[PDB]
Amino acid sequence: RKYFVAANWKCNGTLESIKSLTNSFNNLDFDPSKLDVVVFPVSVHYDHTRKLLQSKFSTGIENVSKFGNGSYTGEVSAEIAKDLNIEYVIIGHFERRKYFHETDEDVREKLQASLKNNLKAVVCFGESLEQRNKTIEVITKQVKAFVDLIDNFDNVILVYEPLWAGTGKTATPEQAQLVHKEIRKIVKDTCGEKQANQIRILYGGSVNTENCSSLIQQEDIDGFLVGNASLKESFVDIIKSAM
Amino acid sequence: RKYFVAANWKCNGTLESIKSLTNSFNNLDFDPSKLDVVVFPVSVHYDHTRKLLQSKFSTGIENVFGNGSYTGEVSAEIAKDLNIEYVIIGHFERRKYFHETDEDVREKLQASLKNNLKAVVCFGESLEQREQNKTIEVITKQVKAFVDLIDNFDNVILVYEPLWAITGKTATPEQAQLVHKEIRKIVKDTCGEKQANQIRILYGGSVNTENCSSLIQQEDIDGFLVGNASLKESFVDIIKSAM
Ligand code: NA
Ligand code: NA
Repeated sequence: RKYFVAANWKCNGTLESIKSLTNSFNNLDFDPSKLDVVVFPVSVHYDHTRKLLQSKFSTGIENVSKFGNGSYTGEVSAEIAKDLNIEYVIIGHFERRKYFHETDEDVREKLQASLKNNLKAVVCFGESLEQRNKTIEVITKQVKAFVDLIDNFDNVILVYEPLWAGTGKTATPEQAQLVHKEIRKIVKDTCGEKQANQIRILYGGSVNTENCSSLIQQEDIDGFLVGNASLKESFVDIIKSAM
Repeated sequence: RKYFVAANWKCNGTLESIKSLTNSFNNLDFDPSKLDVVVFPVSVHYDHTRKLLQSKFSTGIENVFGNGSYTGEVSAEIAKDLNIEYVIIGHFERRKYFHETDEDVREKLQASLKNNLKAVVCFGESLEQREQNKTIEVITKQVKAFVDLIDNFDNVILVYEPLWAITGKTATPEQAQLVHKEIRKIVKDTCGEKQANQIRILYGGSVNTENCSSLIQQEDIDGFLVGNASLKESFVDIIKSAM
């Protein structure tokens, strides 16, 4: 199973900061055929980001439209992503679910549009503080909402976002692992044992240079969707933890 | 004040098609100091489209929270950083498909004007609302949600979108003219006479080569936000109508 370290820059950065950050990223020697390394910048920063990054770094977009091409203002369709050579998209990130009101129905439709247009999909999900001893219940409902559409278990990457860890609570690798194995059990029951063992499951909580080793060494944790720490040059040490 | 023919490509285009399309656009010999022409590509096509278009063409993005943890969004700060001139706010598709309110429209313009972005702000009533004689009611509520934020009345552009004629019904140039005058009346009452004669009110309904002449020559119609007709080389004829 190939490891998958993803940087989600969210709504952050300038031309100068990307030039500085991508140059620091470039300096790390790693084998792209042994380790997947993906950076997700802002839509309007994509062209700039793709130019500055070396080809060992994969790239993608932080969202994709639930519709196709046509009269859908302010949206990026999966066709346009495929035409521009965009390899990855993120779908169902907690901030889109929370602020922009993306439902499990929208995540499914976004996944269908991505896979039909030969895009790889980083699919996010996870439970709140109040919900955590209902964790398995919630994650089962979220995974099953899209999981049957997965046509290739190398091109779809699951992300566990513990929303229970802007609350004050801190998640341990042990708590991550327990959920991770249950996510893989959900894939086993729905899509089969062979396909549950193919798929990458990322940890999309608070990841930094100190906790990534203890996390990535866990059995069912296959990489990260890293937020704030990926805006630092020290993001290379999080990539190093998966080498 | 100057005419203002804008191209809203919505969620359409490819690298090659835009390459062919922007070459037709550059082929038109016009005076940018006399007439503003703006192109609103998809966020990931912006860098591509800008570099293909000559300086006489202005450019913007179709949609605009500050910098932070807002996955899949483009803030006004980032838009400023990339020297993006215009943004579209409150287009009916965003109001419809993504539940954008009069509060979001107000907050986006406040953010846009704070970062020296120019804004093409859209509004309009449905068939149900026009049936109940609420055309001026609905426009007044939508306009008065944002019009007090307008500093320079060159740098904010109003777009009347007749949602009722987007349905089966077909808006005549005389019906569009009656509404455009009331919008200017609203602006004059709230902002002043000199401000109402500065501001542009664009017809954001169905515009093509068949009807552009009859709409453009109406007294209070100051240009267009053009949809599918702006995806063709014949868009130059729609620009010619405003010259
Ligand atoms: Na592992
Ligand atoms: Na006129």
